[PDB]
Amino acid sequence: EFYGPDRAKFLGPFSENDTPEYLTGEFPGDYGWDTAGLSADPQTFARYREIELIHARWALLGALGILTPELLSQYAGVQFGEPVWFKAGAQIFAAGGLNYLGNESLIHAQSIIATLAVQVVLMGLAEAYRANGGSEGFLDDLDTLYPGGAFDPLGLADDPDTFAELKVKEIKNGRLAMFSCLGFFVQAIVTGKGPVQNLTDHLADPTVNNAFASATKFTPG
Amino acid sequence: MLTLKIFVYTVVTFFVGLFIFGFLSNDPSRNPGKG
Amino acid sequence: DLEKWYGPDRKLFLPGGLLDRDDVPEYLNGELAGDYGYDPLGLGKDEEQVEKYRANELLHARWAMLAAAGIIIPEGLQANGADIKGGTWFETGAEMLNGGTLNYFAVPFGVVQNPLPLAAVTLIEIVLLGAVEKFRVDGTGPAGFSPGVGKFDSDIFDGLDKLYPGGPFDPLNLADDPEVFAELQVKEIKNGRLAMIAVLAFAIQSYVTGEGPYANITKHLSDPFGYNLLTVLQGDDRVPTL
Amino acid sequence: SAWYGPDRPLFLGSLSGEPPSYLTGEFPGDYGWDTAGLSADPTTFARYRTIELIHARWALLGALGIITPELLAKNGVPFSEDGAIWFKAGAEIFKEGGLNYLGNENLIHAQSILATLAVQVIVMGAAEGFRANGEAPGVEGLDPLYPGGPFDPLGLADDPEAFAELKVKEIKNGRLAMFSCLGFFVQAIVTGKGPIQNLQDHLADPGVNNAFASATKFVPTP
Amino acid sequence: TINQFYGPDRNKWLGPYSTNTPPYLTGEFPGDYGWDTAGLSADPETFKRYRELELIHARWALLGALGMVTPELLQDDDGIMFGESAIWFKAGAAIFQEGGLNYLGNPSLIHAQNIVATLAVQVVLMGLVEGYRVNGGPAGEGLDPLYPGEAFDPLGLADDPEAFAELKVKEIKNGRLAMFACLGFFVQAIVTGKGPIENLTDHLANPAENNAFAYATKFTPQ
Amino acid sequence: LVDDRMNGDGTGLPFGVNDGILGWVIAGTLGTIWAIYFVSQKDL
Amino acid sequence: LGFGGVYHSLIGPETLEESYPFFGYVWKDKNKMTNILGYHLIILGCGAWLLVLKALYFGGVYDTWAPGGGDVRIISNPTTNAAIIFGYIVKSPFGGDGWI
Ligand code: CHL
Ligand code: CHL
Ligand code: CHL
Ligand code: CLA
Ligand code: CLA
Ligand SMILES: CCCCCCCCCCCCCCCCCC(=O)OC[C@H](CO)OC(=O)CCCCCCCCCCCCCCCCC
Ligand SMILES: CC1=C[C@H](O)CC(C)(C)[C@H]1/C=C/C(C)=C/C=C/C(C)=C/C=C/C=C(C)/C=C/C=C(C)/C=C/C1=C(C)C[C@H](O)CC1(C)C
Ligand SMILES: CC1=C[C@H](O)CC(C)(C)[C@H]1/C=C/C(C)=C/C=C/C(C)=C/C=C/C=C(C)/C=C/C=C(C)/C=C/C1=C(C)C[C@H](O)CC1(C)C
Ligand SMILES: CC1=C[C@H](O)CC(C)(C)[C@H]1/C=C/C(C)=C/C=C/C(C)=C/C=C/C=C(C)/C=C/C=C(C)/C=C/C1=C(C)C[C@H](O)CC1(C)C
Repeated sequence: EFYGPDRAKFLGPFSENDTPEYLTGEFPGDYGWDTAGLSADPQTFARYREIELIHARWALLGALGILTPELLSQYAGVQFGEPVWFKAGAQIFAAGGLNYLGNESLIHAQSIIATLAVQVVLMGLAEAYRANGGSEGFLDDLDTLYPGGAFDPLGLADDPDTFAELKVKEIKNGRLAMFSCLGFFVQAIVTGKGPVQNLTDHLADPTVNNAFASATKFTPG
Repeated sequence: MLTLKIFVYTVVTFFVGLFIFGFLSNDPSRNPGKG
Repeated sequence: DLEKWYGPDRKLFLPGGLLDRDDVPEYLNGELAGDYGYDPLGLGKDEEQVEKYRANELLHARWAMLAAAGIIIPEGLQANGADIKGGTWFETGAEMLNGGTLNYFAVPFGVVQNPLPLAAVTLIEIVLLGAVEKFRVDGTGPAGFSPGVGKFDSDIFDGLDKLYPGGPFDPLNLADDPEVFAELQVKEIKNGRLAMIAVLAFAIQSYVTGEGPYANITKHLSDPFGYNLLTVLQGDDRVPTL
Repeated sequence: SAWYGPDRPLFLGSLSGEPPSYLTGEFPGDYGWDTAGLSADPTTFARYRTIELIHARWALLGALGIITPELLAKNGVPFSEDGAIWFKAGAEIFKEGGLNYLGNENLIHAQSILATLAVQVIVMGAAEGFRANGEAPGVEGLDPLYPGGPFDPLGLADDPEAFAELKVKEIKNGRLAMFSCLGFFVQAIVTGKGPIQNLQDHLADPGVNNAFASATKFVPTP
Repeated sequence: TINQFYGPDRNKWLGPYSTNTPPYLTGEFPGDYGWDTAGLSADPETFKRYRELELIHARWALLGALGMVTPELLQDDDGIMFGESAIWFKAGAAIFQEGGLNYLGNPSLIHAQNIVATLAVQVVLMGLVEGYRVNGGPAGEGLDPLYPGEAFDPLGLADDPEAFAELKVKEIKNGRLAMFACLGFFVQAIVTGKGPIENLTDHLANPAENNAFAYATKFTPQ
Repeated sequence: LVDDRMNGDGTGLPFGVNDGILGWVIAGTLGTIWAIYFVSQKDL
Repeated sequence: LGFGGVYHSLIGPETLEESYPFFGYVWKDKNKMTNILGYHLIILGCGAWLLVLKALYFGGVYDTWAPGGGDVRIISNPTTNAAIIFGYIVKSPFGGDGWI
């Protein structure tokens, strides 16, 4: 179960026989899905898994940030500049500006250049510290992928027997978040509407209103 | 008269194909002598 | 490769069935580049006179190549649309007689108005050409900085071979191998003979037709029967034979 | 013509040079064409080889399925308005007539895209799971990439030399078909017509009906 | 010095925050700033072939980056020298104009009209050049595939070893800068529809709003 | 018109075909004979 | 040509391979026979393109179909349609079509 040769795999019984020999299952989130063979060398497998984990956490942030303003605008009644996620960047160009809760007393930003500059400098320092794994005494230790100290204030990083279990949970729902955010990206281009907006239009009539109705919009002319 | 033309065209094409591929099929080698 | 142009079994100016192998003069034994055994008149005399005339032939060959390029290219540019002002070769000197000056077209960023007058051009040409022709006989050159060798001194032309000085005159190398060097020597002398024939043709065609060789070739390709030696020698036309 | 061994034909001819060391010509279609270098590891090479062969076979099927119906419509088969051209064939199901096979109303006549997609998902998922596992009910253990058996009923692959030559034929036909399939994909979005229609338009006057007629189509506009 | 960009304590892609350099990325090759986050150059043969095609891309990008802006830099006040084809992404249509593709606007230079013939000449010449590059030809057969330097470098320079290495990293850094510039040229052409030099002039006219954020809403799926 | 004719004579029809079925049966017959000859060449 | 033919018939080389391998040939050398065939095919192609050049640029060829009773007509835009040319080569040889 999720570890060892009797672990869960990406094709069930169909993945029983043909499994790559370097997919041992020691590493979390192992379902044996390397049918394209990009990770034969375990150093590039380590690299690919750290990019995979960083993308999983980033898409967890993304998927929680796509749904929250639009769900608050429709199912909670609060007003925003735009609850549409792919139109939420241009609201800083409006006369009112960008408000955190629709109120001009919160954030109220009007300088896209200044907010880009502060975002670049803060995240450059943060990502350079993450890639370096700390230096000069402070945080000059750990495994630079699952740090723990100064990043786990709730104390859940201990008890390794269940720590690996919710690590597998983290990778699984991070993969779900990456899939959901890819769905958000594709739905933005095709439908041109917000995700839970398309969900609400789907609940009105699932027979007609689906992805196949808009499948004819990209035909060449 | 169209199906008559189809039948005749098929017959002529068949016999011409037999001619061409039979002469392609190692025709100089069918000799009693050497070579 | 090399046997086709050197040795007893080489390409002669007449084939084997039209010229016997012992009919070649004894001083042409396939040791020089471009040896075709072509000497019907008693001008070669002996091997040392042949070697002495080889210098004249090679200098005239290189000058004829530079010539043929200098006649064909600017006239073609002038006829095709470049602002040359004197691209035709037998009249390019008349554009500087009183106060005019030739525009230089250095492709592709061409069209530049040169400000040197005829007197200054002639003086600098005589000075530079006398200097280089005196350096050629003496084999001495003061300065350096050629791409063949970085900043060569003056004591490098001494000990070299005249009429074929390697080193500073060979920036691209590709001549240290003796076999390809000999093959390229044959290529050079054949191209030079072709250029000599071409420039004599340019002069004779200019005297006959009154126009440049580029105009000659363009009008001939436009109408070969309507423009050739037969047409230009005839005049205007003839009464039709009915 | 000696497609194997060290003296096999290469991807560039006499100007190719020395092929990579791991490309020994053992496998079919080995011309040494690995100028990126995504087959240094033998395991990655095997995975990319089976990926390439699966792509090849799917592309043979796809290329034939693109070419056939437009020729049939041009040859009298009543494909109504847009079922002739492949990138509108999927649009046939949202009408009232549905997918009428060969223009016959009582042939197929399908309108539930959800149900046909569903049955395709279960059927093809079972097929790919059996293929990936290498074991199926009634099928013993054998070569996953080149099974034969029930997949080669004629059994004309028994001879080893003929099998190797036919393997080279299969991979070269596959590469040609998948080159043609990417040609169809690019040609559809650029021109907007079928491949046979593009061939017919090109054969009318190849001087102007070429790929350079649509070179100015996708130019950006301020 | 050389130890600043070849030793173990060389400058990297993160400055003082780059202690996690991969172990196979030591400092033997030009450039080599430790930027291998993806880890896909782990195989030494793959890394070598990547570096070869990277330097090929670098030289091509240097030529392209210097060549896209040269006609726009030489463009006059109104455009007798170059018509609509002064811009790089619409320069190809210069072959289709009535006069023809002149080099600097005059009929005496180039003046080509057959795009098919010039593409055939390009294909033949470039195929011969690439075959000679990967195999060897009139220039040299057993030379270094990345740094031949006997016929393409006749001006000395690459004779002193430390100087050759220093100009090598100069070459790879200028090539990477030109690649970044060429990618910027492509993306600017996609979103603005104007030349890079005129984009620079509009940005210098008023940098408060003439930025990429002026075109951030262009690709909004309405 | 009192009678029906194909009227395919003249007009420079390629190989004399006036319908696509004639070209198709010609190509099919040639392909069948070629396939038999190819798979049965060299006396097997 | 008569001088050349008489020369090779009388005092020319008897056989060509021992002295001129480019012109020497045996009847069983299929590569050499195809080389000679290719040389002659290139020559014939140049000969046909000579008439093409005359009709297109040298202001020749007499069109009997020109209005007024024919005239020497320089030909502009010849019909190079492959379907048209192959249609002439595959049409019937009888009265309605006339083949070629
Ligand atoms: C390899 C499979 C595959 C491909 C390439 C396509 C392609 C297409 N389908 Mg489609 N389908 C495919 C499978 C299936 N379709 C359907 C059901 C439908 C319907 C119901 C409709 C389409 C339509 C369309 C077209 C949309 C117009 C467009 O974007 O044109 C421009 C794009 C192209 C010309 C080519 C784009 C693809 C090319 C770049 C391939 C790239 C690689 C692949 C994406 C790899 C992944 C493939 C996987 C997901 C199967 C389009 C050409 C619609 C249509 O015809 O509208 C007029 C439509 O109504 N499809 C089913 C369920 C039975 C499929 C099952 O496998
Ligand atoms: C001290 C801190 C320091 C930091 C934080 C960085 C950071 C960086 N260096 Mg760097 N360096 C630093 C010091 C130094 N560097 C160098 C020398 C170099 C070189 C030579 C190179 C770098 C490069 C890089 C970059 C590599 C990663 C990347 O491309 O990410 C991607 C960046 C991001 C994800 C940032 C976020 C961007 C986002 C906010 C922009 C907007 C996004 C869009 C709106 C989305 C649109 C989506 C759709 C709609 C299209 C990166 C931003 C490389 C590079 O890429 O150069 C250009 C490189 O080649 N550095 C030296 C000299 C020794 C340094 C000395 O201190
Ligand atoms: C790296 C080479 C290369 C590139 C980038 C281009 C790009 C372009 N050419 Mg082009 N060409 C190139 C080579 C050649 N062209 C021509 C002949 C012509 C003609 C005759 C015309 C063009 C035109 C065009 C433009 C079409 C409009 C457009 O938005 O297109 C799409 C552009 C983009 C989406 C921008 C991003 C480009 C990026 C995708 C390309 C780089 C990656 C590629 C996938 C690499 C492909 C393989 C390589 C080998 C080319 C375009 C910018 C037309 C034009 O200017 O119309 C106004 C036109 O009429 N080209 C020849 C033959 C001599 C080439 C030979 O190599
Ligand atoms: C600024 C970019 C740049 C730099 C720094 C270098 C540097 C170097 N190159 Mg390189 N090269 C470049 C671009 C560059 N190259 C481009 C774009 C191409 C494709 C044409 C090449 C193709 C190339 C080959 C084939 C070879 C080299 C070699 C070398 C090495 C020694 C010879 C040399 O050129 O010294 C540099 C000397 C200079 C004076 C710098 C050049 C400055 C130029 C001349 C300014 C003018 C640019 C001009 C307007 C562009 C027109 C293009 C046209 C000339 C083709 C050296 C480390 C040789 C080698 O590998 O060594 C063994 C070698 O074999 N290069
Ligand atoms: C079918 C034509 C033909 C062919 C294949 C040959 C072949 C040969 N001839 Mg020969 N010859 C020919 C016609 C031909 N000749 C004619 C018409 C003449 C009369 C001028 C001669 C006179 C001739 C002599 C005197 C000798 C040869 C010799 C030779 C042999 C040596 C190689 C050589 O080319 O010598 C050289 C031949 C020439 C340089 C003739 C000039 C050819 C120029 C380059 C014209 C190029 C042709 C061009 C496409 C135009 C075609 C005509 C056009 C109007 C249709 C060789 C096997 C030699 C020999 O027999 O060895 C013992 C030799 O002594 N030939
Ligand atoms: C109306 C249009 C008028 C114009 C069209 C006219 C088309 C004429 C094309 C004939 C040219 C083929 C030359 C082969 C001659 C014999 C070669 C051989 O000795 O061949 C033998 C050789 C032995 O080595 O083998 C080989 O090299 C194989 C090479 C032969 C190529 C095979 C042909 C393609 C096969 C397609 C089959 C058609 C299948 C049936 C279609 C059914 C449709 C309903
Ligand atoms: C495994 C395997 C194996 C085989 O064999 C091979 C292969 C195929 C390779 C494979 C697979 C793979 C895959 C699946 C991939 C995918 C991925 C993804 C999708 C990602 C995403 C990923 C994603 C991501 C990151 C995302 C992110 C997001 C974000 C940030 C967002 C943000 C935001 C928000 C909040 C909101 C607002 O309003 C806007 C913004 C601001 C914008
Ligand atoms: C080798 C190498 C090496 C070097 O070094 C580097 C590199 C460059 C990387 C390389 C190369 C690569 C390549 C070339 C690739 C390509 C690919 C492809 C083309 C694919 C396609 C592929 C393609 C494919 C599959 C296709 C398929 C198709 C299909 C299915 C179709 C289908 C269909 C049909 C029937 C019809 C209808 O109506 C519609 C549909 C339904 C739609
Ligand atoms: C390192 C690393 C590590 C990690 O870990 C991972 C990863 C991410 C993979 C990485 C990174 C990478 C990158 C950054 C990449 C990029 C690249 C590029 C940009 C290229 C370009 C590249 C670019 C290029 C070549 C370009 C080229 C250009 C050209 C030819 C041009 C041409 C032209 C000209 C002159 C002008 C005219 O009028 C037009 C034309 C004709 C068009």
